[PDB]
Amino acid sequence: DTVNCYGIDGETVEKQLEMPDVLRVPIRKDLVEDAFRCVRMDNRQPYAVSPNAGMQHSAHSWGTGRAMARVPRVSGSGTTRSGQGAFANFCRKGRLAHPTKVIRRWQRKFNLNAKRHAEAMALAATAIPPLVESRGHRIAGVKMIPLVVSNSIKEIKSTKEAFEMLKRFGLAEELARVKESKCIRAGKGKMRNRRYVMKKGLLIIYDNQSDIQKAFRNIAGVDLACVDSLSLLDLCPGSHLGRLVMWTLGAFEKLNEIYGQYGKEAPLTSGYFLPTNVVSKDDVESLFFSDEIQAFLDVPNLIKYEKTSRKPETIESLNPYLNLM
Amino acid sequence: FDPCLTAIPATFISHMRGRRIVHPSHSLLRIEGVKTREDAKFFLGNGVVSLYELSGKKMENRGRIRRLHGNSGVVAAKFERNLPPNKIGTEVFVKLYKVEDDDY
Amino acid sequence: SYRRKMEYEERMEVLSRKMNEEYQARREENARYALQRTKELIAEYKEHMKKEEDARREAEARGAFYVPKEPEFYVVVRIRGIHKVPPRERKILELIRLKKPNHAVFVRNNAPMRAMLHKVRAYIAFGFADIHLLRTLVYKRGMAKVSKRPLANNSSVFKIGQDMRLNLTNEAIEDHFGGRIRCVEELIYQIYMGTDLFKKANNFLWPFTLCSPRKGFGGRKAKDITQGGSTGCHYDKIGNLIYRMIE
Amino acid sequence: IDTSKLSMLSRRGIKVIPEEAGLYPSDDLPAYIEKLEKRMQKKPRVRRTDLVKGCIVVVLEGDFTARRVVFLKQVENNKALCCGPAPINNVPFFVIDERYLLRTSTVLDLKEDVNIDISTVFESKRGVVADRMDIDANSDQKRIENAIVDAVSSIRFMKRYLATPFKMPKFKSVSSLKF
Amino acid sequence: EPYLRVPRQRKTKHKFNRFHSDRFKRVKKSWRRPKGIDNRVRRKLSGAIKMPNKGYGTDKLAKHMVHGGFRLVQIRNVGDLLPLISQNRFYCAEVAHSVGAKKRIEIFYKAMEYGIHLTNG
RNA sequence: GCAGCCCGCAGGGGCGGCGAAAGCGUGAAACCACCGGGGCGCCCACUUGUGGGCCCCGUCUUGAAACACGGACCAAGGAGUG
RNA sequence: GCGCACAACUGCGGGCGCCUAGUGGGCCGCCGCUGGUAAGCAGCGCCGGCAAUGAGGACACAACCUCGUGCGCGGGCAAGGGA
RNA sequence: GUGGUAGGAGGGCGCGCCGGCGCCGCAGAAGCGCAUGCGUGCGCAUGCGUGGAGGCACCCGCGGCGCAGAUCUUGGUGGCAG
Ligand SMILES: [Mg+2]
Ligand SMILES: [Mg+2]
Ligand SMILES: [Mg+2]
Ligand SMILES: [Mg+2]
Ligand SMILES: [Mg+2]
Ligand SMILES: [Mg+2]
Ligand SMILES: [Mg+2]
Ligand SMILES: [Mg+2]
Ligand SMILES: [Mg+2]
Ligand SMILES: [Mg+2]
Ligand SMILES: [Mg+2]
Ligand SMILES: [Mg+2]
Ligand SMILES: [Mg+2]
Ligand SMILES: [Mg+2]
Ligand SMILES: [Mg+2]
Ligand SMILES: [Mg+2]
Ligand SMILES: [Mg+2]
Ligand SMILES: [Mg+2]
Ligand SMILES: [Mg+2]
Ligand SMILES: [Mg+2]
Ligand SMILES: [Mg+2]
Ligand SMILES: [Mg+2]
Repeated sequence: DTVNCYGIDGETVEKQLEMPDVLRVPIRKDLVEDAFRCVRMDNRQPYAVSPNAGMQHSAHSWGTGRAMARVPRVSGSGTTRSGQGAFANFCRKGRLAHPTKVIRRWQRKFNLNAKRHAEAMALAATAIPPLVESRGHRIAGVKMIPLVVSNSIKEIKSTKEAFEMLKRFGLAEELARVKESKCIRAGKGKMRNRRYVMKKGLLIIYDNQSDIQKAFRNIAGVDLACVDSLSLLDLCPGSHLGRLVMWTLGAFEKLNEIYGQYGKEAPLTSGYFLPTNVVSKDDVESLFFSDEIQAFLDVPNLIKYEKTSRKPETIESLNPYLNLM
Repeated sequence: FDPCLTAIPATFISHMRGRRIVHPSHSLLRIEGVKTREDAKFFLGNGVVSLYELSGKKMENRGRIRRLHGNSGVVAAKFERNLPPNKIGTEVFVKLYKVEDDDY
Repeated sequence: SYRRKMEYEERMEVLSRKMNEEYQARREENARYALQRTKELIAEYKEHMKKEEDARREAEARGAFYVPKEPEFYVVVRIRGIHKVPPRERKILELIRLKKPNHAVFVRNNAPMRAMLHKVRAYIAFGFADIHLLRTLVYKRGMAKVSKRPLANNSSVFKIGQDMRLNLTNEAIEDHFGGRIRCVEELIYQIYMGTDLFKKANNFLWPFTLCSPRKGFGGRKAKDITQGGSTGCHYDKIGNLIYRMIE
Repeated sequence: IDTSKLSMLSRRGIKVIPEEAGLYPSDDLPAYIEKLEKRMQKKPRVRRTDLVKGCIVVVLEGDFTARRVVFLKQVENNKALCCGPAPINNVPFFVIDERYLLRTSTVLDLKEDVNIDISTVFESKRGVVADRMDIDANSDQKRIENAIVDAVSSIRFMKRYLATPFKMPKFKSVSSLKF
Repeated sequence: EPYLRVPRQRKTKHKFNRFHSDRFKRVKKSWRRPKGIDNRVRRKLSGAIKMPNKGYGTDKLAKHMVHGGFRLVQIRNVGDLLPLISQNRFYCAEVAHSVGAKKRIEIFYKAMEYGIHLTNG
């Protein structure tokens, strides 16, 4: 397992890198989902009703004896609001019972080491071409997955040349799928400054020595993320593993520094070790057919019996010896 | 073809029932001239037809005399479609051939 | 990889076909043996009954009175339903395996079992079956209480709490009694002559889920038969209920 | 690496309209239907041993349905060859179901072989009174008709018997229904 | 026309309307299990309507079958016809309601090419 | 997006007029007019009008059809949350 | 430590831990009672029930009798009956 | 093996919005009305009519998430009653 590093020509193999040990991590899909749930509510902004809402009356219960329910009635006279019910959640213009507060816990804590494992497993999902095409990316034209582009990516100044560069990497069908997928959102979210939805396309991971922010950010279907700070919102957007990721050579060679190699600490991340699985081999249910296990087994009972009957004519017919006396 | 040429008329007297609960899949018939239980054994398994008209169009609801009922020659019959309680008191015609419980 | 899965599945395919042909040839050889062993034991039933009649008529040839040894088992039918049963009587009907009415069992003719039958005698009809009632009850409504054995070569590992009610085949009998009994008549013989294998033979029989009797119980079935009911010691006339209950 | 546990649920294949329903029971439905249709497979019907060749019988449910005829031969699929002789009662050769023949006690003395070319004989079903085409070439049917016209001539009133349509006996008891 | 003829076999022609949905128009006919203390349907008294049970469930293999043996398939475009090409006899295809008449024309023509039975047309 | 013609003191009506249509979006239910069809309130059975089975729900209660209380109807709202 | 050894009958898997609800107005029958002239009264014991148990039979009828209860079909019955 | 109040548990149906992912819509979306079908059931899908611009499915995530009752709240409407 060695990956090619392509020029902006898109066909010439410049280097042949080994796969970083992050991209060989066996993926715990539950752990990446558990971390994505808490990471998604990091920018969760508070909402609440007004603390006065519904409570701005001098309302009192009229008591019993007036052939009316005991709910607080709006005081005064001469208006249509007068005498109407107030203060209750069942009342019109009443305070909602259990009003929403801003002291709600909007953010969720997740252990930093467990979040780092899920970032590692979401990174390994991008290195699996069955996963990347399973989440909707059109990766037929793409050379490798992981597609690594050289650090001469920073010499692209205009986004016309950047769109042409992604075109000769076989991402033309991928970008066109995202650009045409732009449609208006289907709910009341279109009122709340979330009018347009489009699909998630290519993610480009770069480092500070290959900064391609200006020339690439405007292409529809291209997200850019620095390698020093990978969120799960980019790596598995929508809790669905296998984001199509194009690497620069600077970001790809830093993966063995951010997460380290197997059995070793990470150099750039203090006190991080890549996760250890509970199994060694892949597809451990296939170990059942190994001859080490297969010799160990007792012989199972494969006798297929006839279905029993309870009716007295059939079970006399099974042992037809009643009439012999 | 008259039904009374070859078939013995029997009056649909009741469904098979308790004092209150009625099981309408089995219809009780009183065959004419049959007055005892052993006399009605001659008609066990015999086919029976109930002839009626729907919008002036003649229909035959066919059945089988399934079991005896009582000591007085009343027999229980099961038909293709259950007899309506409107037809209680009307006649159904008991055939002189045996039919089977599967094949009416 | 994918090879070792497929070479496993055709290895179990051969092993399934091989041991199923072996199981069928076991069934045919057992049924061929069973047809012999019924005729041998029925002759032993006739010889045992003829010896008692010859013992009885020789005693009345002299002045004497001969009653034989009373049978090694009772046949017990649950008459009353499961409602309104006090906790002692409800427990005894559980240990007799009589959990519904119109259920029938064999219990041993013991002194402890006779005291158990006496305490629930307002709920049961019990008596003495002869060999014809014994054989009719087992051949017409006889099922086996069989524990599942998941391994073919190891009959020692099995499941405790789950017992299947299956047909009383020869192979079910041959598996329970480890080759000692292998036919239905040979199971009757342990019931009839009360051998050491009685407790194993009787418990191997599932309780006889009989029908309610033809022509009814003929009255008020809950009271004793000494008062006109159907509930108590039907000393040797217990076949007058049970033969009507089988079909 | 098996991606099938790792991947998102792929809905591109087949969208069955109740999504609780599966794709299609391609495996289990043949075993279920073959068990089901054998369950409503009606029982094999007993061929009755009551009818003898040349026994006079009255058809109960057919095209003719009150006609004294004579019984010739039991045919396959539960049918029976009968001919109340067409000179006498204007009834052609036919096959009906075996059960619709009410058996009467009197038998004719017919010695001829009844293994006829049954392939084209008009079969009378139960309820339909469908107007069949008239009489045909009758290769062996003319011979065996004349043999039972020979048989009916020996017995005195038997010609009027087969001509007269059947009337129900006046019921007094089931002993009176002996025939 | 089906590959295997599945009988209908619904265990009742009952509908299980909600209790008192005949008497009150505020009580819609969608079934709610009645939970009152004296309620005659919950108590299963004779004369009350029946409540849905596990016992009324149709057979697992006969379930959600249309036109005898077929199973319904939602179709939104001509691409949905492509997985149904091999399995014509197992599925009756149904175009979704929101599909426009322009795309219903292209579905109708490709379905008779691939031999797929459309319940809409 | 009008007032041409006929009628009316008039409001207006009718033939028209504009417009893709709506004519101050959609237009549920309660309820009402007319027309058409049919006469159990429900469940079952079938050959649809018969038979059989069904008291009023909620609730508190040892016990509710209760001569216990709440409920005219309908829509919307409406109660274990932070 | 060595040696001996599976112990009436019948049935049958069993033991233990953790967390938590509802409940803490009961009523009725049987048998046995206490107070009371008695009570569809009041208070107990044992078991069963209702409450929360439909269905059948009791003319209807929380508790009586039969008897439990998925949805059907077929049979046989129970209590109770058969002008 | 199959009753079930208080009660506990499991699996689903449904609603607003979210991150995704498959799509649909002026050649007519949602909604609505009437039908048909599916479904033990919550409910779902379609047809026709209306409508005139959005919507659906699934996976996820958040929740002010499901009503016949509260002399409920608000609005509308009956009978009473010409
Ligand atoms: Mg407010
Ligand atoms: Mg919406
Ligand atoms: Mg409007
Ligand atoms: Mg209570
Ligand atoms: Mg009170
Ligand atoms: Mg009440
Ligand atoms: Mg009162
Ligand atoms: Mg009131
Ligand atoms: Mg609401
Ligand atoms: Mg009292
Ligand atoms: Mg009870
Ligand atoms: Mg009762
Ligand atoms: Mg009653
Ligand atoms: Mg009987
Ligand atoms: Mg239950
Ligand atoms: Mg509950
Ligand atoms: Mg929606
Ligand atoms: Mg939906
Ligand atoms: Mg709320
Ligand atoms: Mg409401
Ligand atoms: Mg309520
Ligand atoms: Mg008013």
